[PDB]
Amino acid sequence: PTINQLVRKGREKVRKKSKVPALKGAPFRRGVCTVVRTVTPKKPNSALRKVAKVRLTSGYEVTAYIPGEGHNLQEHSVVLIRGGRVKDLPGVRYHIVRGVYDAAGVKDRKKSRSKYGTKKPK
Amino acid sequence: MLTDPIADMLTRIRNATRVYKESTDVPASRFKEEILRILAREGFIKGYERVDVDGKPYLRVYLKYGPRRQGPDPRPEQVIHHIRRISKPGRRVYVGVKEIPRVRRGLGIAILSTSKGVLTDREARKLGVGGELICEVW
RNA sequence: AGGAACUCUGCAAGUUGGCCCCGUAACUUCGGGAGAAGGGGUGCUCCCUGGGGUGAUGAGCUCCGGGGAGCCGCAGUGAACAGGCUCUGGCGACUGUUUACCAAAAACACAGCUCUCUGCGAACUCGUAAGAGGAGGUAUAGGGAGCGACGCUUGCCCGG
RNA sequence: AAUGUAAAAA
RNA sequence: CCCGGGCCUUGUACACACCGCCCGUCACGCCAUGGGAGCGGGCUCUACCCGAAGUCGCCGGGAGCCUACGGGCAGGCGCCGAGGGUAGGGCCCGUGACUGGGGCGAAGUCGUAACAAGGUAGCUGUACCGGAAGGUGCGGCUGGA
RNA sequence: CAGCUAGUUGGUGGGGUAAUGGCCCACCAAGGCGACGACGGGUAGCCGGUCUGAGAGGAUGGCCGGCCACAGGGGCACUGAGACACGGGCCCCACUCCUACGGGAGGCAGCAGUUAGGAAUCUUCCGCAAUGGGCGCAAGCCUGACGGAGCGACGCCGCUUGGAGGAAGAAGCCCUUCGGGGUGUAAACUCCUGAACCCGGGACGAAACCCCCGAGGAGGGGACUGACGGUACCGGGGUAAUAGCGCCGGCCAACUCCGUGCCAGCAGCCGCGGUAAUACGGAGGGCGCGAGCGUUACCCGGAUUCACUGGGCGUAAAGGGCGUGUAGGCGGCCUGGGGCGUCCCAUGUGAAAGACCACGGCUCAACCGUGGGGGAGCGUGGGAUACGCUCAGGCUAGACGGUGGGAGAGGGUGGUGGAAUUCCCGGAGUAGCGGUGAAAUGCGCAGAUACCGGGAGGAACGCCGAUGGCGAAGGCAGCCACCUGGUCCACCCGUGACGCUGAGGCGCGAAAGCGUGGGGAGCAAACCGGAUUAGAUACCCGGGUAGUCCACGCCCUAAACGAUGCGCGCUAGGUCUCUGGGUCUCCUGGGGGCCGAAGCUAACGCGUUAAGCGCGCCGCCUGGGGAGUACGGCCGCAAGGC
Ligand SMILES: [Mg+2]
Ligand SMILES: [Mg+2]
Ligand SMILES: [Mg+2]
Ligand SMILES: [Mg+2]
Ligand SMILES: [Mg+2]
Ligand SMILES: [Mg+2]
Ligand SMILES: [Mg+2]
Ligand SMILES: [Mg+2]
Ligand SMILES: [Mg+2]
Ligand SMILES: [Mg+2]
Ligand SMILES: [Mg+2]
Ligand SMILES: [Mg+2]
Ligand SMILES: [Mg+2]
Ligand SMILES: [Mg+2]
Ligand SMILES: [Mg+2]
Ligand SMILES: [Mg+2]
Ligand SMILES: [Mg+2]
Ligand SMILES: [Mg+2]
Ligand SMILES: [Mg+2]
Ligand SMILES: [Mg+2]
Ligand SMILES: [Mg+2]
Ligand SMILES: [Mg+2]
Ligand SMILES: [Mg+2]
Ligand SMILES: [Mg+2]
Ligand SMILES: [Mg+2]
Ligand SMILES: [Mg+2]
Ligand SMILES: [Mg+2]
Ligand SMILES: [Mg+2]
Ligand SMILES: [Mg+2]
Ligand SMILES: [Mg+2]
Ligand SMILES: [Mg+2]
Ligand SMILES: [Mg+2]
Ligand SMILES: [Mg+2]
Ligand SMILES: [Mg+2]
Ligand SMILES: [Mg+2]
Ligand SMILES: [Mg+2]
Ligand SMILES: [Mg+2]
Ligand SMILES: [Mg+2]
Ligand SMILES: [Mg+2]
Ligand SMILES: [Mg+2]
Ligand SMILES: [Mg+2]
Ligand SMILES: [Mg+2]
Ligand SMILES: [Mg+2]
Ligand SMILES: [Mg+2]
Ligand SMILES: [Mg+2]
Ligand SMILES: [Mg+2]
Ligand SMILES: [Mg+2]
Ligand SMILES: [Mg+2]
Ligand SMILES: [Mg+2]
Ligand SMILES: [Mg+2]
Ligand SMILES: [Mg+2]
Ligand SMILES: [Mg+2]
Ligand SMILES: [Mg+2]
Ligand SMILES: [Mg+2]
Ligand SMILES: [Mg+2]
Ligand SMILES: [Mg+2]
Ligand SMILES: [Mg+2]
Ligand SMILES: [Mg+2]
Ligand SMILES: [Mg+2]
Ligand SMILES: [Mg+2]
Ligand SMILES: [Mg+2]
Ligand SMILES: [Mg+2]
Ligand SMILES: [Mg+2]
Ligand SMILES: [Mg+2]
Ligand SMILES: [Mg+2]
Ligand SMILES: [Mg+2]
Ligand SMILES: [Mg+2]
Ligand SMILES: [Mg+2]
Ligand SMILES: [Mg+2]
Ligand SMILES: [Mg+2]
Ligand SMILES: [Mg+2]
Ligand SMILES: [Mg+2]
Ligand SMILES: [Mg+2]
Ligand SMILES: [Mg+2]
Ligand SMILES: [Mg+2]
Ligand SMILES: [Mg+2]
Ligand SMILES: [Mg+2]
Ligand SMILES: [Mg+2]
Ligand SMILES: [Mg+2]
Ligand SMILES: [Mg+2]
Ligand SMILES: [Mg+2]
Ligand SMILES: [Mg+2]
Ligand SMILES: [Mg+2]
Ligand SMILES: [Mg+2]
Ligand SMILES: [Mg+2]
Ligand SMILES: [Mg+2]
Ligand SMILES: [Mg+2]
Ligand SMILES: [Mg+2]
Ligand SMILES: [Mg+2]
Ligand SMILES: [Mg+2]
Ligand SMILES: [Mg+2]
Ligand SMILES: [Mg+2]
Ligand SMILES: [Mg+2]
Ligand SMILES: [Mg+2]
Ligand SMILES: [Mg+2]
Ligand SMILES: [Mg+2]
Ligand SMILES: [Mg+2]
Ligand SMILES: [Mg+2]
Ligand SMILES: [Mg+2]
Ligand SMILES: [Mg+2]
Ligand SMILES: [Mg+2]
Ligand SMILES: [Mg+2]
Ligand SMILES: [Mg+2]
Ligand SMILES: [Mg+2]
Ligand SMILES: [Mg+2]
Ligand SMILES: [Mg+2]
Ligand SMILES: [Mg+2]
Ligand SMILES: [Mg+2]
Ligand SMILES: [Mg+2]
Ligand SMILES: [Mg+2]
Ligand SMILES: [Mg+2]
Ligand SMILES: [Mg+2]
Ligand SMILES: [Mg+2]
Ligand SMILES: [Mg+2]
Ligand SMILES: [Mg+2]
Ligand SMILES: [Mg+2]
Ligand SMILES: [Mg+2]
Ligand SMILES: [Mg+2]
Ligand SMILES: [Mg+2]
Ligand SMILES: [Mg+2]
Ligand SMILES: [Mg+2]
Ligand SMILES: [Mg+2]
Ligand SMILES: [Mg+2]
Ligand SMILES: [Mg+2]
Ligand SMILES: [Mg+2]
Ligand SMILES: [Mg+2]
Ligand SMILES: [Mg+2]
Ligand SMILES: [Mg+2]
Ligand SMILES: [Mg+2]
Ligand SMILES: [Mg+2]
Ligand SMILES: [Mg+2]
Ligand SMILES: [Mg+2]
Ligand SMILES: [Mg+2]
Ligand SMILES: [Mg+2]
Ligand SMILES: [Mg+2]
Ligand SMILES: [Mg+2]
Ligand SMILES: [Mg+2]
Ligand SMILES: [Mg+2]
Ligand SMILES: [Mg+2]
Ligand SMILES: [Mg+2]
Ligand SMILES: [Mg+2]
Ligand SMILES: [Mg+2]
Ligand SMILES: [Mg+2]
Ligand SMILES: [Mg+2]
Ligand SMILES: [Mg+2]
Ligand SMILES: [Mg+2]
Ligand SMILES: [Mg+2]
Ligand SMILES: [Mg+2]
Ligand SMILES: [Mg+2]
Ligand SMILES: [Mg+2]
Ligand SMILES: [Mg+2]
Ligand SMILES: [Mg+2]
Ligand SMILES: [Mg+2]
Ligand SMILES: [Mg+2]
Ligand SMILES: [Mg+2]
Ligand SMILES: [Mg+2]
Ligand SMILES: [Mg+2]
Ligand SMILES: [Mg+2]
Ligand SMILES: [Mg+2]
Ligand SMILES: [Mg+2]
Ligand SMILES: [Mg+2]
Ligand SMILES: [Mg+2]
Ligand SMILES: [Mg+2]
Ligand SMILES: [Mg+2]
Ligand SMILES: [Mg+2]
Ligand SMILES: [Mg+2]
Ligand SMILES: [Mg+2]
Ligand SMILES: [Mg+2]
Ligand SMILES: [Mg+2]
Ligand SMILES: [Mg+2]
Ligand SMILES: [Mg+2]
Ligand SMILES: [Mg+2]
Ligand SMILES: [Mg+2]
Ligand SMILES: [Mg+2]
Ligand SMILES: [Mg+2]
Ligand SMILES: [Mg+2]
Ligand SMILES: [Mg+2]
Ligand SMILES: [Mg+2]
Ligand SMILES: [Mg+2]
Ligand SMILES: [Mg+2]
Ligand SMILES: [Mg+2]
Ligand SMILES: [Mg+2]
Ligand SMILES: [Mg+2]
Ligand SMILES: [Mg+2]
Ligand SMILES: [Mg+2]
Ligand SMILES: [Mg+2]
Ligand SMILES: [Mg+2]
Ligand SMILES: [Mg+2]
Ligand SMILES: [Mg+2]
Ligand SMILES: [Mg+2]
Ligand SMILES: [Mg+2]
Ligand SMILES: [Mg+2]
Ligand SMILES: [Mg+2]
Ligand SMILES: [Mg+2]
Ligand SMILES: [Mg+2]
Ligand SMILES: [Mg+2]
Ligand SMILES: [Mg+2]
Ligand SMILES: [Mg+2]
Ligand SMILES: [Mg+2]
Ligand SMILES: [Mg+2]
Ligand SMILES: [Mg+2]
Ligand SMILES: [Mg+2]
Ligand SMILES: [Mg+2]
Ligand SMILES: [Mg+2]
Ligand SMILES: [Mg+2]
Ligand SMILES: [Mg+2]
Ligand SMILES: [Mg+2]
Ligand SMILES: [Mg+2]
Ligand SMILES: [Mg+2]
Ligand SMILES: [Mg+2]
Ligand SMILES: [Mg+2]
Ligand SMILES: [Mg+2]
Ligand SMILES: [Mg+2]
Ligand SMILES: [Mg+2]
Ligand SMILES: [Mg+2]
Ligand SMILES: [Mg+2]
Ligand SMILES: [Mg+2]
Ligand SMILES: [Mg+2]
Ligand SMILES: [Mg+2]
Ligand SMILES: [Mg+2]
Ligand SMILES: [Mg+2]
Ligand SMILES: [Mg+2]
Ligand SMILES: [Mg+2]
Ligand SMILES: [Mg+2]
Ligand SMILES: [Mg+2]
Ligand SMILES: [Mg+2]
Ligand SMILES: [Mg+2]
Ligand SMILES: [Mg+2]
Ligand SMILES: [Mg+2]
Ligand SMILES: [Mg+2]
Ligand SMILES: [Mg+2]
Ligand SMILES: [Mg+2]
Ligand SMILES: [Mg+2]
Ligand SMILES: [Mg+2]
Ligand SMILES: [Mg+2]
Ligand SMILES: [Mg+2]
Ligand SMILES: [Mg+2]
Ligand SMILES: [Mg+2]
Ligand SMILES: [Mg+2]
Ligand SMILES: [Mg+2]
Ligand SMILES: [Mg+2]
Ligand SMILES: [Mg+2]
Ligand SMILES: [Mg+2]
Ligand SMILES: [Mg+2]
Ligand SMILES: [Mg+2]
Ligand SMILES: [Mg+2]
Ligand SMILES: [Mg+2]
Ligand SMILES: [Mg+2]
Ligand SMILES: [Mg+2]
Ligand SMILES: [Mg+2]
Ligand SMILES: [Mg+2]
Ligand SMILES: [Mg+2]
Ligand SMILES: [Mg+2]
Ligand SMILES: [Mg+2]
Ligand SMILES: [Mg+2]
Ligand SMILES: [Mg+2]
Ligand SMILES: [Mg+2]
Ligand SMILES: [Mg+2]
Ligand SMILES: [Mg+2]
Ligand SMILES: [Mg+2]
Ligand SMILES: [Mg+2]
Ligand SMILES: [Mg+2]
Ligand SMILES: [Mg+2]
Ligand SMILES: [Mg+2]
Ligand SMILES: [Mg+2]
Ligand SMILES: [Mg+2]
Ligand SMILES: [Mg+2]
Ligand SMILES: [Mg+2]
Ligand SMILES: [Mg+2]
Ligand SMILES: [Mg+2]
Ligand SMILES: [Mg+2]
Ligand SMILES: [Mg+2]
Ligand SMILES: [Mg+2]
Ligand SMILES: [Mg+2]
Ligand SMILES: [Mg+2]
Ligand SMILES: [Mg+2]
Ligand SMILES: [Mg+2]
Ligand SMILES: [Mg+2]
Ligand SMILES: [Mg+2]
Ligand SMILES: [Mg+2]
Ligand SMILES: [Mg+2]
Ligand SMILES: [Mg+2]
Ligand SMILES: [Mg+2]
Ligand SMILES: [Mg+2]
Ligand SMILES: [Mg+2]
Ligand SMILES: [Mg+2]
Ligand SMILES: [Mg+2]
Ligand SMILES: [Mg+2]
Ligand SMILES: [Mg+2]
Ligand SMILES: [Mg+2]
Ligand SMILES: [Mg+2]
Ligand SMILES: [Mg+2]
Ligand SMILES: [Mg+2]
Ligand SMILES: [Mg+2]
Ligand SMILES: [Mg+2]
Ligand SMILES: [Mg+2]
Ligand SMILES: [Mg+2]
Ligand SMILES: [Mg+2]
C-alpha cells in the first residue's frame, strides 16, 4: 500500500491464540479422574492408548494422556495435568503427570525416569 | 501532470544509461540543475547543458560509461550502477547532520538539500548541516 | 385473617376510572401496537408574572396560562358521572350482517383473485304476450360460479 | 457401455 | 473394428501411474457450533416510593440550658443523600426437548458428477426440478475444440 | 458500538473554596461533542525502567525509585498547616464475636503467624548498635521504617567431591569375522595435598549527641554504646572427602546388542513399531551439561509470516462490475516577502537507581562505591532559507476553451422494409409424413406431407461482416428522421496550474428473477409421452407453461475476465489493420492486433495497448477446510444482496 494508506488503516497486529485452556495459563492444574479408558489411534497408526477424562479445578473436564507402560489411575484419582497434545489421538491437549498425587510413576523404568516420575534405583 | 520532476530526472538518467544512450534531455529547472551539477562534479556524468526543444527549456545530460568488456555480452560496465530518490512527495525525509547516511561505505554519494545548498553527503558534514535527503547514487 | 382455595369458567362482584405531566417493549403492512405498561399532579390562601378576545392601545369584563410562599383533613376529579392490566394459542384480515321471540359466531358479507357466458333486438332474469329489467350500459361492460385483506404458493391424473 | 476399499519406495 | 506393440503430437486434478483418481446423499460414532417454546444469571439505563449519617439554609415558637443578654448550644423543619423498594427497557454469559448444517473416522449402502471430447467440453450468475451426485433453461467465460 | 448531550455548551449575577471553574444554585441564551473515532462495550494502575531483538520494532511494569488509587462494601463530614484521615469519628450493608437480651466490641492490602483458594510463594527470630523518623532544652523515650539473622538450588556468583604416578592394559560387563575389540589411567596400588572437623586469637561497621577549656559559637580536648557475633577474617592442628540429569533416526554432537512385534509404546515437526527397530523398552558404549539437568506455561527471536527499516495483488491468497464525484492525499516553470515544517548554535530541562566506559572496595566474582560520556524528547533565545509550506507577482509545457473538419452496431424516441417460421382461408393433389444411432411416441383417407395464391400475427435482421468499429463498464448490428453523449485531427487564436486520485455518497449495471398491465410467431426450464439403460427424474425424439417481446417499477448478482484500478513521464524496432492531417514509395497523429530491444518473471509469459523503469492516489491480500456460512446491522415484495 502507499504510506498514506498506512497512516490511515495501518498494520494489523498478529494476535496469536492458545493451544491449551489449562486456564490462567498456569504451568499445571489439579483434577480428579472422571473416567479411565483406552482409545484407538488415528489415520496412519493403531494401538489402544491409555487416557483419562479429568474434571478440572477450573470447572472444566478434559481428556489427558497417561504416558509410559502400565498405570494406577481410577475413577477417583486426583492427579496433575501437564498439557501437550497427541498427533495420534483426536482432541487430547494435555498429558497427565506420572509421579504426582494418585498417579504413580512408571514401574521399573531405568532410562529417563524424570519424564516418567520414577525414583532412583539403588 | 507529472508528479515528482526530480524522481523523473533521476529515472530519465537510469532509463537512458541501461540502453547506453549518449545523452537524454530533461525539462529544465533551477533546483534540478544542482542535482546534475553535483552529480557531474563527482564524476557520474560527462556533463550537461541547457538546450531547447521546439521552444522548451531542457537539459542535455552527457552520460558516462565504463570501457568495453571481453567475452559474452561485451556490455560496458556502468558509471552509474544505482540511483534512487529517498524523500518523495508522498513522504518527505529530513535528517540532522548528526545522522546522515553513508552510501556504499563511502564509495557512494547521497545528494541532499540544505539551508546552505545542495551538497554531497560529505559536504553536508563539512559545513555541518542537515536537510532533505534527496537521493543516493553509486 | 386468608385471597380463587369457589367453579365447567374469577360466572357474579370487586379492582381500575376524568384531566395535566413524565414514561412506554416485542412485533409491524411503518399508520400502528398505545390509554401499552409504570408513575407523578389534582383542594383552599397570599404574592409576582405571559399571551389572547372585547374595547380604544386602558378600564372593566372575559379566555387560556406561567412562577413563588403557605393552610387543613384519613382523604383535594373529597359527592355524581368515570378503562382492571400482562403474556400466550385457535378461527376469522379488517368496519359491517344474521336465526323479530333460547344460537351474533369461526356462520353470511366484504375489498380482492380466478374460471365462464355475453358483439348488443347481448347474455341472463319476470311475463302466455305485449312488454320490462339488463342499460338509455356496450367486453376496462353486463350476467353466472368459486375462493375471500395482504405475503408466499397452489403439484400430478382427462379412464368415468 | 458402471465400479475396484484398507500396510510397499536408504 | 477387437487385442498387443512402436514413433510424433495433445489433454490430465493420474505418478507402485485408469485395476488411477474422485463427488454428493444415506447408515454408524465422536467433536465443536447456529436455531429453539423457554429457563436461569451478571452488568447496566430510565422513571418513581421510602430514606440513615452528614454538611448547608430557614426556625429556635405556646418550652430547655449558657448568656458578656447582643448572642450561643440543644432541639424543629426543609434540600441533597448511601442504600432499599417498585415497574419497564439494553448488552452479555450459562442452560433447553428438539432442529440445521459443519469437521473428523483404515471398513458400510447408493450411484458415478468432476479429472482424457471423463464418453452429453467444463465452469459460472440465476431459475425451475430430482434419492444423491446432478439435470435442464437463459445468458456469460475459456481456465474447451 | 455511529451518533452523543439538561448542568448538557455559553452568559449574568449568587454560594463555596487557599484559589480558577456548571464545582453547586437562580435567571437567561441555544448551544457543546463526533470518522482526526464522539457515545458504547472489553481490558488495564502509569513512568524511570525490565526482556528480546542487527536494529526499526515487539512484549512488559515483579523487587528498587517516582506519581496516582484504596484500607471489609458504600456514603458522610469533624479536628487541623495539611486528612476526607489503614492501626480517629458517624451512619447503612455483609461478616465475627460479647450479653444478664436492654445493649455492646471488631477489620493484618503493617511485621510475624493461621486458614481458604492454588501448580506454588518464609520465622508468631534479633536488635535499636548504625541510618532515618516523632516528641523532648536535655537526659531520654517510642520506632516490625530500619540494621540484621532464620527457611526455599527461586536467581545470579565463587567453590568442593581430590592432585601426580600408575599394564600392550586385573576382574566384572557389552560387542566379535572367536584372532580379537571396548569400558580404560578408569580401578587397585603408590606418594602428595588437605573441604569437613578441631584449639587459640578475634574485628571493621562508632563518633557523635554528652562533659572540660574556648562563651553554650569557631577551634581544641576527654569519655560512653555493636543486634549481627566469638561470626567474618588470621594463626596452629587435620580426614581423600556427595554425582546427577537430559539425549544418541533426521533437524542435532552421540552406535551396537538383546527384547519386542501396528502390541507394549514414542512424538516438537517429518514420522517410527505390522518378527529380524541406530525411532518402543533394557543393556554396553557415546554425545551434552553438572549442583544441577529436564518438563510444562508465557514474552521477544527466528517470522522480510502486518514488510517504517523490509512484502505483495495476470495464473500462487489479493484490482473494487463500471463511472461521476465529496472529504482527505499529491501537485508544472520563473521571481519576491514571511520563515510554519526543516536544518544549525546557544542555554534550561531530561532526578536518583539502572544501561555502557574507566578506576577503586569485599581474597575473585556476583554484588558495591566513585568518576566519565552520550541520549530521544519538550521550554526559552539566536541563526540558515535549498526542498515543503505560505502570501504575492509573472509564464505556458499540464488541463480547459474558440474556429474548421472527420469515423463510428455510443444512447433515446417516432416510423418503416424484406426474408423465413407459424396459424387461418382458397385451390390442386394422395398415402404417407416425420423423426433416429436405429426406432417409437406423434401427425395423416375426418385428405396430412409436398406445391400455388390469399390473409393475420410476433420475433429476429441474411449478404455487407472482419484478424473490423463505438462505448467508462454492462453492452451495442435492416433502413429512415428527429433528440443527444463521448472521442480524433488541423490552426496555435483564448484562459492561465483552473491539475491527478478519490473513503463515504450518488448514477449506470448481461442473464435469470419480482410487481401491474400488455403481447405471444418461433424457442423453451417445469411438466407429460417416446426411446436408451440394471435404473435414466439425463443426453436423443414427439408435445409443452412461465419466460423470452413491450411500458412502467423493482432486483444489483457473474469466469461484470485482459482473472491486469486510474493519471503522468521514461525506456530499440519489424509487420498487419481502422480513422484523421499533410504534394505523399514518405511522414505525422489517435485506435485495434501479432513478433520482438533492453528489462521484469517462479516459470508460463510481458514487452511504448508493459507484467520494464519511476512518482501520486484509491481498492485488495496475509495457510487449506469451516464460509461468503453464523450472529448483528442495513437493503429487498420475494428470491435474496451488502
Ligand atoms: Mg486406528
Ligand atoms: Mg493399569
Ligand atoms: Mg490399576
Ligand atoms: Mg517396583
Ligand atoms: Mg525416550
Ligand atoms: Mg556508447
Ligand atoms: Mg572531483
Ligand atoms: Mg393478593
Ligand atoms: Mg373443588
Ligand atoms: Mg377444569
Ligand atoms: Mg370495596
Ligand atoms: Mg382508584
Ligand atoms: Mg366496573
Ligand atoms: Mg374507585
Ligand atoms: Mg399542558
Ligand atoms: Mg414485553
Ligand atoms: Mg404511535
Ligand atoms: Mg399487545
Ligand atoms: Mg400483540
Ligand atoms: Mg403519548
Ligand atoms: Mg399491551
Ligand atoms: Mg415504569
Ligand atoms: Mg396508566
Ligand atoms: Mg399520589
Ligand atoms: Mg397539595
Ligand atoms: Mg378545603
Ligand atoms: Mg407573597
Ligand atoms: Mg386585555
Ligand atoms: Mg363580538
Ligand atoms: Mg373598533
Ligand atoms: Mg396597538
Ligand atoms: Mg394593558
Ligand atoms: Mg382589558
Ligand atoms: Mg389520591
Ligand atoms: Mg395531599
Ligand atoms: Mg368522584
Ligand atoms: Mg387519578
Ligand atoms: Mg370521569
Ligand atoms: Mg374510561
Ligand atoms: Mg394496571
Ligand atoms: Mg389474538
Ligand atoms: Mg369477523
Ligand atoms: Mg387466512
Ligand atoms: Mg362502526
Ligand atoms: Mg339486512
Ligand atoms: Mg338480532
Ligand atoms: Mg336485528
Ligand atoms: Mg317466534
Ligand atoms: Mg324463531
Ligand atoms: Mg357481535
Ligand atoms: Mg348468517
Ligand atoms: Mg367481488
Ligand atoms: Mg387475492
Ligand atoms: Mg367470448
Ligand atoms: Mg322462470
Ligand atoms: Mg318464458
Ligand atoms: Mg329494452
Ligand atoms: Mg334504460
Ligand atoms: Mg365476468
Ligand atoms: Mg418456489
Ligand atoms: Mg389443484
Ligand atoms: Mg407428484
Ligand atoms: Mg379425468
Ligand atoms: Mg378426452
Ligand atoms: Mg376419452
Ligand atoms: Mg458402488
Ligand atoms: Mg467400496
Ligand atoms: Mg482406489
Ligand atoms: Mg492400438
Ligand atoms: Mg520405429
Ligand atoms: Mg500419447
Ligand atoms: Mg482441460
Ligand atoms: Mg504432462
Ligand atoms: Mg498425489
Ligand atoms: Mg475408473
Ligand atoms: Mg495410489
Ligand atoms: Mg443411535
Ligand atoms: Mg445448541
Ligand atoms: Mg444455543
Ligand atoms: Mg437479565
Ligand atoms: Mg412525596
Ligand atoms: Mg436530616
Ligand atoms: Mg448542601
Ligand atoms: Mg433563642
Ligand atoms: Mg454562651
Ligand atoms: Mg457571666
Ligand atoms: Mg435568645
Ligand atoms: Mg454566645
Ligand atoms: Mg440536628
Ligand atoms: Mg427526597
Ligand atoms: Mg436516589
Ligand atoms: Mg436508586
Ligand atoms: Mg437492588
Ligand atoms: Mg405497581
Ligand atoms: Mg432489568
Ligand atoms: Mg439463550
Ligand atoms: Mg446438533
Ligand atoms: Mg451445505
Ligand atoms: Mg451432513
Ligand atoms: Mg447434528
Ligand atoms: Mg461437504
Ligand atoms: Mg465412513
Ligand atoms: Mg455392510
Ligand atoms: Mg461413501
Ligand atoms: Mg462405494
Ligand atoms: Mg463421469
Ligand atoms: Mg456419463
Ligand atoms: Mg473436460
Ligand atoms: Mg447452469
Ligand atoms: Mg426416491
Ligand atoms: Mg449456454
Ligand atoms: Mg460480458
Ligand atoms: Mg477449461
Ligand atoms: Mg478438434
Ligand atoms: Mg435543564
Ligand atoms: Mg461566578
Ligand atoms: Mg480543605
Ligand atoms: Mg457539571
Ligand atoms: Mg458562574
Ligand atoms: Mg441550574
Ligand atoms: Mg470509548
Ligand atoms: Mg500494559
Ligand atoms: Mg525513557
Ligand atoms: Mg517503554
Ligand atoms: Mg523506552
Ligand atoms: Mg541487547
Ligand atoms: Mg525499544
Ligand atoms: Mg518484533
Ligand atoms: Mg509498583
Ligand atoms: Mg507480573
Ligand atoms: Mg508484590
Ligand atoms: Mg518490599
Ligand atoms: Mg511482595
Ligand atoms: Mg515501584
Ligand atoms: Mg504532575
Ligand atoms: Mg473505596
Ligand atoms: Mg471505605
Ligand atoms: Mg481483607
Ligand atoms: Mg468501611
Ligand atoms: Mg484517601
Ligand atoms: Mg490516621
Ligand atoms: Mg476512615
Ligand atoms: Mg491494621
Ligand atoms: Mg476475642
Ligand atoms: Mg439488664
Ligand atoms: Mg481480637
Ligand atoms: Mg480498619
Ligand atoms: Mg482490612
Ligand atoms: Mg502478614
Ligand atoms: Mg505464613
Ligand atoms: Mg495452606
Ligand atoms: Mg524475608
Ligand atoms: Mg536508632
Ligand atoms: Mg534501649
Ligand atoms: Mg528488614
Ligand atoms: Mg529447613
Ligand atoms: Mg526445583
Ligand atoms: Mg521454590
Ligand atoms: Mg589420577
Ligand atoms: Mg583395553
Ligand atoms: Mg578382553
Ligand atoms: Mg610412587
Ligand atoms: Mg599429611
Ligand atoms: Mg558439615
Ligand atoms: Mg578490636
Ligand atoms: Mg572508632
Ligand atoms: Mg566498632
Ligand atoms: Mg571502635
Ligand atoms: Mg550520656
Ligand atoms: Mg584548653
Ligand atoms: Mg565555661
Ligand atoms: Mg567543640
Ligand atoms: Mg570537636
Ligand atoms: Mg573530638
Ligand atoms: Mg559478641
Ligand atoms: Mg570462629
Ligand atoms: Mg569457639
Ligand atoms: Mg575469647
Ligand atoms: Mg574458634
Ligand atoms: Mg566457621
Ligand atoms: Mg596467631
Ligand atoms: Mg584455619
Ligand atoms: Mg588451617
Ligand atoms: Mg578415595
Ligand atoms: Mg585416591
Ligand atoms: Mg538434550
Ligand atoms: Mg543442539
Ligand atoms: Mg549425529
Ligand atoms: Mg505384549
Ligand atoms: Mg517373538
Ligand atoms: Mg531386532
Ligand atoms: Mg520390519
Ligand atoms: Mg529420538
Ligand atoms: Mg533405544
Ligand atoms: Mg550408559
Ligand atoms: Mg554453580
Ligand atoms: Mg514467536
Ligand atoms: Mg511471531
Ligand atoms: Mg516482525
Ligand atoms: Mg509476500
Ligand atoms: Mg499495481
Ligand atoms: Mg484467507
Ligand atoms: Mg472504479
Ligand atoms: Mg466505484
Ligand atoms: Mg472479482
Ligand atoms: Mg458492488
Ligand atoms: Mg474520476
Ligand atoms: Mg480535492
Ligand atoms: Mg510545489
Ligand atoms: Mg496542498
Ligand atoms: Mg505552490
Ligand atoms: Mg518561495
Ligand atoms: Mg512565522
Ligand atoms: Mg541544541
Ligand atoms: Mg529518557
Ligand atoms: Mg538536551
Ligand atoms: Mg544533565
Ligand atoms: Mg538516569
Ligand atoms: Mg536495552
Ligand atoms: Mg577514580
Ligand atoms: Mg578489585
Ligand atoms: Mg581467604
Ligand atoms: Mg554512576
Ligand atoms: Mg551520570
Ligand atoms: Mg538514550
Ligand atoms: Mg543533548
Ligand atoms: Mg516540536
Ligand atoms: Mg524565499
Ligand atoms: Mg491576489
Ligand atoms: Mg501564481
Ligand atoms: Mg497547449
Ligand atoms: Mg450514430
Ligand atoms: Mg440500433
Ligand atoms: Mg440508433
Ligand atoms: Mg411513449
Ligand atoms: Mg410473410
Ligand atoms: Mg370461405
Ligand atoms: Mg389447405
Ligand atoms: Mg394459383
Ligand atoms: Mg403461403
Ligand atoms: Mg388470390
Ligand atoms: Mg461500426
Ligand atoms: Mg474503444
Ligand atoms: Mg424507411
Ligand atoms: Mg454527436
Ligand atoms: Mg483572434
Ligand atoms: Mg499572457
Ligand atoms: Mg497551487
Ligand atoms: Mg440488471
Ligand atoms: Mg429480463
Ligand atoms: Mg415464480
Ligand atoms: Mg415480468
Ligand atoms: Mg401475485
Ligand atoms: Mg390488478
Ligand atoms: Mg403476465
Ligand atoms: Mg404457446
Ligand atoms: Mg417445441
Ligand atoms: Mg421432466
Ligand atoms: Mg422422458
Ligand atoms: Mg427389469
Ligand atoms: Mg422407461
Ligand atoms: Mg423437447
Ligand atoms: Mg411491443
Ligand atoms: Mg406494447
Ligand atoms: Mg406500451
Ligand atoms: Mg480504482
Ligand atoms: Mg480525468
Ligand atoms: Mg490518410
Ligand atoms: Mg511535413
Ligand atoms: Mg510537404
Ligand atoms: Mg501542419
Ligand atoms: Mg505517391
Ligand atoms: Mg510500404
Ligand atoms: Mg519514420
Ligand atoms: Mg496513418
Ligand atoms: Mg498504435
Ligand atoms: Mg498505428
Ligand atoms: Mg508479444
Ligand atoms: Mg532477452
Ligand atoms: Mg506510447
Ligand atoms: Mg512515450
Ligand atoms: Mg510498437
Ligand atoms: Mg504507460
Ligand atoms: Mg510482472
Ligand atoms: Mg506478475
Ligand atoms: Mg486463514
Ligand atoms: Mg486455521
Ligand atoms: Mg482459515
Ligand atoms: Mg472463503
Ligand atoms: Mg478461508
Ligand atoms: Mg452469493
Ligand atoms: Mg448471506
Ligand atoms: Mg453477533
Ligand atoms: Mg452468539
Ligand atoms: Mg443476518
Ligand atoms: Mg423488510
Ligand atoms: Mg413476488
Ligand atoms: Mg461483490
